[PDB]
Amino acid sequence: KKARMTVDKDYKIAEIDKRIYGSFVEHLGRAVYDGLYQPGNSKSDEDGFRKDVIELVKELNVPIIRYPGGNFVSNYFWEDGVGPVEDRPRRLDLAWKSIEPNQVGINEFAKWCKKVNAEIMMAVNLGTRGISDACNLLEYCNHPGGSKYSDMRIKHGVKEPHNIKVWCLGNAMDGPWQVGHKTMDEYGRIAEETARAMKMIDPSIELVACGSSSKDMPTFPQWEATVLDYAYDYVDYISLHQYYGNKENDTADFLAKSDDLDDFIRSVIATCDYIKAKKRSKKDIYLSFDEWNVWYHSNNEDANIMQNEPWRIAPPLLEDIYTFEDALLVGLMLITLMKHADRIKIACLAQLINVIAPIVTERNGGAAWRQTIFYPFMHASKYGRGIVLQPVINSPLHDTSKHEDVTDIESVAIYNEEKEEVTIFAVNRNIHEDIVLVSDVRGMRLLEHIVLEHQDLKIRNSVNGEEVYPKNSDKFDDGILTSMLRRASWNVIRIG
Ligand SMILES: OC[C@@H]1O[C@@H](OC[C@@H]2O[C@@H](OC[C@@H]3O[C@@H](O)[C@H](O)[C@H]3O)[C@H](O)[C@H]2O)[C@H](O)[C@H]1O
Repeated sequence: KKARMTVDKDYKIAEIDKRIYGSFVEHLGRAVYDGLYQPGNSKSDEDGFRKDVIELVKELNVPIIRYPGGNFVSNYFWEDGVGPVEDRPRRLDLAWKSIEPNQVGINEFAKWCKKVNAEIMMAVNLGTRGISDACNLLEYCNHPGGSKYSDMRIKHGVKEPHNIKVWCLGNAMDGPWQVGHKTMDEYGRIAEETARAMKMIDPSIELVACGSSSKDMPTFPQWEATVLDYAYDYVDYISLHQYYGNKENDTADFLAKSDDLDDFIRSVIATCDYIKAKKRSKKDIYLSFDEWNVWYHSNNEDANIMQNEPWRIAPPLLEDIYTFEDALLVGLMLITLMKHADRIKIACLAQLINVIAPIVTERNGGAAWRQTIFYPFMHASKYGRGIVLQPVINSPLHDTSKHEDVTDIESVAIYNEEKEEVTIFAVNRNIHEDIVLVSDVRGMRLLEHIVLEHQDLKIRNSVNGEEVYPKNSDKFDDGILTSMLRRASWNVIRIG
């Protein structure tokens, strides 16, 4: 019935790095082609970019976008995506059994990111390619001019260097499904040397070393330890990847999975700190959660699409249609990410844009349309800028089918100190059972209370609305905030 929480401005965890509200676009399915890039379309600008899509990305407010992978980077040759479009070859994408026409590549994606006010986080091919190729791409992108690959960019129509600040040293390569699969020692060495060479070309860049594909890989977290043991002095981030699903059809247990995310994050931090002690380094490795989302709906349909039907262009792959309960977990995941903002400095919702996405365009050749998961992200990105406060908390507990002592309330307050605002993000994962949250602001004028709810957890959005959308409702005295929170909803409580 009742949950108490205490909000204290003297109680920081960390300043939020806006890059934790990043996303990710892979050359996968309809993410690029028949997605963000649709040449002949009425809704497109002169570059072929869908203008309505651009507005929806700006609406989400995404500071950084991971590109171009993902699976697909592990056998990608970046040269195929630059220069005169007529001379760009069509390539086999082994990752997703598709034909990559290479009409969009780096230069094209760079000006798309400009239009959505985002910076590129570039992944390099360390599956089938190595050090010198990563050096070539970095020179192409970051060096002003007067050398082979920098002049090549100038010739291709981009005078100013892209100045890509964050680079991914390959994609997760511990999986037996990925081309250019490496052992932890093999990748550790190639990551170390690639990183060493890259920072000689541009010392200002930041580098991400790949973690495990998932925490369920037997080589987790030893991988993380081994890779960092090699590359510590030359990398800045280790990456984490996590997806959740509700195939079991257990909403209670499904919403408890943010606790597993918390444990996952802590395990990686512990691994980082262990290697830190081994190195006697004063530097902390930070966490780049460059792949996170709900993903399970389109599993069977994807298995159909291949084989079926191989080597198509832009097949409708990974097209999850998100339910309301999915939006709740995404909200819970964002809360968890925010709790660890001291170590997590970059995070990417996978993905942006048709592929397991908050933004969907129909199919040959629009509309566009927000999924349920769009809004918890939008709220987090918009009101989650500032300083994370320690969530001292006492919430009723509940057991689920596969979890014990799961908190009914999951909450964080962030204090924006240059705007004099405090924003409380709260989720209740029960779902059964409305509860009143007594927030003792010890600082510390109610402003609004935004809510995200439905009576039907399985309800979805489509091209015709929009059954999940932020209702601006509800529902102060002295230094105390009391908040009735509906049984399962995403809550954004704002004080001035
Ligand atoms: O974001 C899109 C792509 O996914 C990332 O890697 C993971 C891929 O997803 C997994 O497939 C899920 C299956 O369900 C589980 O039972 C089992 O682990 C899997 O067979 C695979 O592990 C990967 O293909 C990529 O980084 C990105 O391209």
